[PDB]
Amino acid sequence: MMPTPVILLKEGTDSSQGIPQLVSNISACQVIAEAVRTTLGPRGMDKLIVDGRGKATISNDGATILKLLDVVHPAAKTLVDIAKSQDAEVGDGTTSVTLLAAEFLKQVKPYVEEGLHPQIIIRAFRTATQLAVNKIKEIAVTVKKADKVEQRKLLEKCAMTALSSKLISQQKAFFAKMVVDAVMMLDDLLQLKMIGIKKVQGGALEDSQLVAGVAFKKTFSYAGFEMQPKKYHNPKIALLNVELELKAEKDNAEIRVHTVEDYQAIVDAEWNILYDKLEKIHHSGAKVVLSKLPIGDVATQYFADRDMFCAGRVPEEDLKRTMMACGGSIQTSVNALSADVLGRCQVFEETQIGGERYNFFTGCPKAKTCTFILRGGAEQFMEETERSLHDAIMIVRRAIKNDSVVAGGGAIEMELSKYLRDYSRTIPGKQQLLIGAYAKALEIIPRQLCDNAGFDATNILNKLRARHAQGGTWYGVDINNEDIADNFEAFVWEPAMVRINALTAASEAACLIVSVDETIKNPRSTVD
Amino acid sequence: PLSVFGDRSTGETIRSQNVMAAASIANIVKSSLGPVGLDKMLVDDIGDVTITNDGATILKLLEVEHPAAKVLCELADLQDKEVGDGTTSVVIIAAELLKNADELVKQKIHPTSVISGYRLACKEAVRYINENLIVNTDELGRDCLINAAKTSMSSKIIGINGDFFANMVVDAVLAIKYTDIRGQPRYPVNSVNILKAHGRSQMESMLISGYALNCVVGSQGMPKRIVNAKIACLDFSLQKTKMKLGVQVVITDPEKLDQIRQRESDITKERIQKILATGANVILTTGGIDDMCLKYFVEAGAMAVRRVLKRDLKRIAKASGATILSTLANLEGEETFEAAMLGQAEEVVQERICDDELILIKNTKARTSASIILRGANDFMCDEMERSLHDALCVVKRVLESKSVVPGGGAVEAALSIYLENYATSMGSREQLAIAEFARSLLVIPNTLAVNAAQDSTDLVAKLRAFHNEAQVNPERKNLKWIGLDLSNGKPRDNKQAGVFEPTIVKVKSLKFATEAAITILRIDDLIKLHP
Amino acid sequence: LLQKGIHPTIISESFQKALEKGIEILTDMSRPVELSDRETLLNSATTSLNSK
Amino acid sequence: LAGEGISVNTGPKGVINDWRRFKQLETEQREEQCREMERLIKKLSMSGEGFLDMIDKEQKSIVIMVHIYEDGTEAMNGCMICLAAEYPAVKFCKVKSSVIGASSQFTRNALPALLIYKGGELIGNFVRVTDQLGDDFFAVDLEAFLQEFGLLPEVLTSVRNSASEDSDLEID
Amino acid sequence: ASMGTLAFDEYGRPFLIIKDQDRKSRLMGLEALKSHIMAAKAVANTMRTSLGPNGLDKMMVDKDGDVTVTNDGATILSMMDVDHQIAKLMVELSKSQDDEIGDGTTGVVVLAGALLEEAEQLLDRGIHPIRIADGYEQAARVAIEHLDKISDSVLVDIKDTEPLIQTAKTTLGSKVVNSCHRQMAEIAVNAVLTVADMERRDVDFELIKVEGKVGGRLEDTKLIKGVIVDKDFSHPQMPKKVEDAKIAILTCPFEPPKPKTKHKLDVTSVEDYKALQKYEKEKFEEMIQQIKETGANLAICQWGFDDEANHLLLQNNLPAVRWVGGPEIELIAIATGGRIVPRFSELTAEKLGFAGLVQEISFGTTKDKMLVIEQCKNSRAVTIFIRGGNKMIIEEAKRSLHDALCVIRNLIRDNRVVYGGGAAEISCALAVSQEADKCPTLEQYAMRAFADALEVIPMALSENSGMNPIQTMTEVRARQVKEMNPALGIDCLHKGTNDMKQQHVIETLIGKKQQISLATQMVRMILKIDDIRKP
Ligand SMILES: Nc1ncnc2c1ncn2[C@@H]1O[C@H](COP(=O)(O)OP(=O)(O)O)[C@@H](O)[C@H]1O
Ligand SMILES: Nc1ncnc2c1ncn2[C@@H]1O[C@H](COP(=O)(O)OP(=O)(O)O)[C@@H](O)[C@H]1O
Ligand SMILES: Nc1ncnc2c1ncn2[C@@H]1O[C@H](COP(=O)(O)OP(=O)(O)O)[C@@H](O)[C@H]1O
Ligand SMILES: [Mg+2]
Ligand SMILES: [Mg+2]
Ligand SMILES: [Mg+2]
Repeated sequence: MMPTPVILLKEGTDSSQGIPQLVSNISACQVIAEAVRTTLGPRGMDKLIVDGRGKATISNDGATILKLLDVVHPAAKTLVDIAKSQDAEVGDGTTSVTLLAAEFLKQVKPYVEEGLHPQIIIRAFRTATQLAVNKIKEIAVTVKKADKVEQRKLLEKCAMTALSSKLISQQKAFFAKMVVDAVMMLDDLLQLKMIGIKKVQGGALEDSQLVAGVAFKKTFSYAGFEMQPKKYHNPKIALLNVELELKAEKDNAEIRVHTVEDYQAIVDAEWNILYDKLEKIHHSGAKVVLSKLPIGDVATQYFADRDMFCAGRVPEEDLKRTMMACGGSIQTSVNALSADVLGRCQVFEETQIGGERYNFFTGCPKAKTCTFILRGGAEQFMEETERSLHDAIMIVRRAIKNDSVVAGGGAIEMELSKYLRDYSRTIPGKQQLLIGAYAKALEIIPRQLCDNAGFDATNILNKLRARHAQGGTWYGVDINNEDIADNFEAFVWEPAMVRINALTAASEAACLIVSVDETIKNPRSTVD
Repeated sequence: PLSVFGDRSTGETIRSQNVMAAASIANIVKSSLGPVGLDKMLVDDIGDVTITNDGATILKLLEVEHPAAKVLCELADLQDKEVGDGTTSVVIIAAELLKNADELVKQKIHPTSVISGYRLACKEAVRYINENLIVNTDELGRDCLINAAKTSMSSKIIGINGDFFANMVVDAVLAIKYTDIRGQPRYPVNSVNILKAHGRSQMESMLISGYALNCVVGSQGMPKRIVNAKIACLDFSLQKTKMKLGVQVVITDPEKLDQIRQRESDITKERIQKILATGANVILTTGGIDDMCLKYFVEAGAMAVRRVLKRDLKRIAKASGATILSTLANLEGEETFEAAMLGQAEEVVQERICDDELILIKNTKARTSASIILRGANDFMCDEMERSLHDALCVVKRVLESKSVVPGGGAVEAALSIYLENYATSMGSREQLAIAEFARSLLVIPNTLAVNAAQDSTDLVAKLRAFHNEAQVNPERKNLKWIGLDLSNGKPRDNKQAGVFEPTIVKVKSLKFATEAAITILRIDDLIKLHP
Repeated sequence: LLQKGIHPTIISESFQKALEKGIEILTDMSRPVELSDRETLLNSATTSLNSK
Repeated sequence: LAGEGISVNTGPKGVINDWRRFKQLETEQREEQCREMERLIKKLSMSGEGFLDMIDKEQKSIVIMVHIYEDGTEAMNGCMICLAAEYPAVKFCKVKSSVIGASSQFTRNALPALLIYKGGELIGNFVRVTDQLGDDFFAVDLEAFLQEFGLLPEVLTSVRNSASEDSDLEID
Repeated sequence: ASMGTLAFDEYGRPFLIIKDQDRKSRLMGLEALKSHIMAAKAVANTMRTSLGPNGLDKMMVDKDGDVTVTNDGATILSMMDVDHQIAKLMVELSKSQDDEIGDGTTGVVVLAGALLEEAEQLLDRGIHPIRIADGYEQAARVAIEHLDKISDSVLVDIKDTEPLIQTAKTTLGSKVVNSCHRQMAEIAVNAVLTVADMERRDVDFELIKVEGKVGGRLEDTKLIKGVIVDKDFSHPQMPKKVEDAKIAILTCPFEPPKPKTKHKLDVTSVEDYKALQKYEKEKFEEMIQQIKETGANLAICQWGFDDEANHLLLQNNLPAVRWVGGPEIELIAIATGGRIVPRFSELTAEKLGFAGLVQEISFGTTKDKMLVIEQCKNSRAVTIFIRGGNKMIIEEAKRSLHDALCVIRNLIRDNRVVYGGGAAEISCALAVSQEADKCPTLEQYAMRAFADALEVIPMALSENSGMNPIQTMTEVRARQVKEMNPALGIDCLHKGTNDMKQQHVIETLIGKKQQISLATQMVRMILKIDDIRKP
């Protein structure tokens, strides 16, 4: 290569082409997969990441760990992207997708090094993934009875399986029942914003509770608030979006008077406007008043005089949850405060929870929202508990959409690997090697489970392969018993769509990585 | 807690770094394997340019930092020293073995089991090679040597001219042949003086039926051609005599200074007279010769060469029958030089080779000697021809000493892989994986050859493995053991019939050295790097 | 031991007592060997070389 | 403000890693400072690591000289090249002052530097040779000037001749 | 063991994966576990010296040079400037214990440190940390059940406050106020009981005002069944003492009314100016007359007032105070039984509060005055006024009283108690050891390590009191086993008896349960972490 006084690209452009860059891309993918490798399974371990500001994030979630990793490698970013995709569409399996993709790339690396054309590998991956998805859909177990008790049990088992890998796995039955109960009360859309999650420092995990209603923190009470009663036995709730305090009528309003009588009339008119709003609220029959906009001290004292509870500056989502639980309507004008626009709950009370004051709306019979109040010894403890409960909630929602379950613990992947190997034994032979490599790479998850648990991976792998070969579909890794067992009878259940999405995303990532032959990096502009 | 002033790596990290270093060293030279391989250019920091295909030279010239890479480089150097050929295959095999063993270790297989499996696989591979894949060279004749030389000179700058270079190599090696005690025919390579001189094409390279000196006559008055040469080899300088440290000249009678000064040079004069009186014509000395002694040789019409290399002088004395004399002292305390210490040659000439002159001692008697004058386009080309020629000479020496050869082109590797993957099922429970990985690693050679040839490596190696499996299973298909790779056409081919051979010692030593290097690297699981 | 509130001198004497008892136990466990028994010497050498 | 007997005690042995790292860095700068101080003040009044380990290495019996330059430098460089062609045994080399980072006075008033090293010590420190040598004198003049002080050392093959210890044995 | 992984590819090409990967660090697995256990052990060993009545204080200096002397573990760890992440986790654990309970913020740190120290030697023997965490959780459940079993109930009646006084004294014994120990405990008990929703409901700490002033003595600390305000009468010539005062709480400054809306008043002639001046004067006279007509004796405002209003208030025999804070206004309204009125026109007689005595308090040669309101009818709000020889002991007394109030609040929430001095934890360790003998062998090691970690607090108490830890703890445990009495603890005060029931060392069951639970969860988290990626 010559200096060539006039150059084609910008000076400093870096270009990598050929087999070596593909091998380097595969190695980078393996490096990324290693960073979340040990977080998989009930024996998985958490990872702690410190940012530049010094904040520490402790998480067992693969997607969160990958997000906190500041990857810059163009090929490595695909694994993070597919982890984000799996989190978005499913919510669980973010650790499995990266491992599967990296194992695919590792298995096909020797064939790449020996000059195999990438298109053949891509076609083999597409065929194998299609066959595996069809097999998963075919052998997935579903019950067409719509029995409430067994469907509830299926939801609870799926929640426990999705939860039995986190720091709350000791109380996995308790939190699983809480999560299933919370999800069942969502109405039709299962919107995540309808499940409030409040984290309160202090207290054990068993002290965490689910509220059949809405609960939120106290919001900067004004003077005279402590004179209000803090418990009602059948209150009517006025959900408002109104600023109840003395203020200018309008920002651009101007008052022009030339008589002291008019001055007194103006001040009395302002006071009368405020008192008329408060009087309308009072004769609306409501005992609890909530508002997005601030509620002034004058209004607070007025409500205290009438023995009512008031709370201004309530967050928008909390008022939405209160409206959907008590069954009222958020009002921007108080002129027509009819009976139907007033919320209603059986019991309202303010109670102290770990050094904080919380307002409780319990006893709602037709509530369509929830409120998780999580307790723990550190803010990261509550954060990880919230992440785990989010995973469980997503799993339960997906199970509600379609109750198609497959046994976990790597049993499904053993069945898929056996089926794929059997299929590959009946083709010419160029695709046979690649499909066999795909089937072998499908064994990564149970092997990783055994490695994390401290087992001997080879013996468990051999036993699982022998068990699946001669008959047996749901035989996977049993962590506690140091051996293998029928995971379906052990209630290690997984929605089939989770593994379907995992396989699809891993295959797409592997094909995209393999299809790239050259990498070009333009010099950075405005480095600052 | 350790409080050790240095960096520490433990577990998977250090193993992965070692394997990466070995794989990098392998990938450095993987592009110069087989006849379709291509040479590399090495440029120093001062602009010196080296063009070579030899793996050992490439690894020696490079700067290497990682200890495992150093291990591989020294492995290549040892393979070159002990065999002379296969310096790239040994490195590639060792790196592949290390990679597969590390993969097994990552599969939670204990490294001791992998090491035991590698040892068993190496022993069984050596046994199988010695029992099945060897070809006796007694019934093949000179064609076996010619084919071995041609195979060794493939992938070199003198590949296409092999039809002529192999003849040259075989003739030289057979010329320097000698027998020792207990009747073992020994071939002392490095006795063939390889002389380089740019100019006319390679086909004009000359094989001298004698010896060649890279030096000229001391004086321009001496004749530059003597027919009946009586070579006198000396190991002492011929100049003005000077007393030793313990001897001092103190003059009290001034009349004796002239006699002292005359005797000072007359001693050397009379030594030269004694040497010439016996009929000597060519005088070679390792020391220097001053002006008056050169004139003394001029007046007698005799050659005189100074600053002759010690090894060259020893070779000339051995070939011509002369004996080197470090001093002219007999067993009765006198100065003498008998005619018995004179070697003889058919002709000694100072030939001109591309604006430079060298001395050709042609057709020495009582012993046959050979030398090669290599003609190339420039200096780098001549150096590469010299390296390839040395490799070919070493290969021919190995073939002549040990009369067993094996087919080339990856046939041995494929047969060994099939046999080892069949044999691994017989012994052990965890060692079987190690033996299977050894068999798989042995397949890196044909794969690299096919990749260099830009052929379908997967299909070609699959066909080779199928052929060798059929040979091993069917007992009436033993003729398929020789099925190698035809890199020109990208098809399997009977390499034994095609004339592609190589010494069995090359494969045996490569396997043993690669296995030992892989075992040595595999024991490492912790690194401490103290700061300087 | 130190965290429990034991002076680091009673620990030394107790360790001396334990060392003496252990030396007695090891001597009791030992078995006589003769240099003329090549098998025992070969076994000892092999055991020494096994870890390398 | 008391306790003058600090007796830092465990401190130095507990933070010895950073102390030794700083000591190593300071010593690494120290060899460079010692090497550069041999030129400044000592003779001026009357990569750097490459230079350092080039001076440290090689045999003490071979005279090695270095030249300090900034971009008649070209004429002296040509004369030095001619001497190198005439004295193959010597290892003439040059290095920029900015790479060494010498003093500003040396850069501004001592551009032509003829530094000669023999076994790690300065047997010759010819600096600012403009006055006593000239501006356009040829290579022979420089050779004679350097040989007058007894500092510089006192056939042709075709191209090359060099290539087990068994040379040749005809013994039966 | 650092700087991540550096490869730079096997082809010599650049290999960059994570931004600034050369400037980042990483620890894997067992090394990270050892480092975290060592950090937690160091923090726990620093804290353990301040445990018990003989525990010593820590003198904390902030970044601005302000120095605080304290014994509260949460306060110490909050002000500590740590950088290790596990140290931050321990600080957060102590803060969580403080928030949930208010007492035992030092016990949690020591217990977690002991648990991790035992987990270290379990890990050295080849046990998965998840197994250690599971065993710790099982042993914690067993210990909590045993605590519930051996718990005892006390009466929380207002008529008899002896058990509450004993519990507050046990809480305050470790603090510097142990000189006024009984008086301080009585003050805390009365303060909590006076303001508390009787039906086992919450205790609102915002209705308890804790304000301290330098000077005087610690014994001068008293509980005021009213509100004390650092303001004073506006006019210097009004009387400093009002008896049977009828309070008039107002939030309207005694100034002419001002519309909130942007307004302009136009004066167009001389008669307009005269009308404006007369209107201002009549507004002042009218607000004063409206205040006086209700029969009030003292008027309290929040936004201050000007000279004319001040002189009219003085002239009409109406003492007044201005610029009273919002929380102070609310407290005065609650205590005096009077309502908060936003303007004079809405001020009536029924909205007037009543105070038995309103007085202005001087503080020696300091020129600083302070108003006190007390002798209310049924004051539902109380204030604690702390005096001391320096501000440092004032802050320490403040936090000690906060601890006592929190303990009495916990007693209000739940009346079950256990006997401290290490007796409860020794009994829990015995129960855990008995349970371990029946479980399979693999979890036996974790459960016995949990028991050993539980037994460190009695050892710390014995060591702080100068006694031999191991001998005393062994003797107490043997006595507990022989005679069935889970009340036998460590005689820290050398009273001659080991029975904590006679010594009246009483701890809330909720506090011990929270301690054990929080320590177990934090230890589980610390064990589960096996990777650090600091920059
Ligand atoms: N009780 C169990 N026994 C064996 N394996 C389990 C059990 N519970 C979950 N698993 C396995 O753990 C894996 C999920 O691990 P986790 O990290 O929680 O989520 P992700 O799917 O994102 O990795 C699943 O593949 C499942 O097979
Ligand atoms: N004409 C040929 N046809 C097929 N294979 C060959 C031929 N010549 C050499 N080979 C094979 O190519 C391989 C590489 O040899 P080469 O790399 O040149 O030797 P070295 O390893 O000493 O550099 C040898 O193992 C040999 O078997
Ligand atoms: N009079 C006493 N006799 C024996 N032990 C006591 C006595 N008073 C307190 N203790 C013990 O001292 C320990 C430490 O209590 P303290 O320092 O007040 O709060 P913390 O538990 O936050 O350290 C308690 O566990 C308690 O059992
Ligand atoms: Mg999961
Ligand atoms: Mg070769
Ligand atoms: Mg306490």
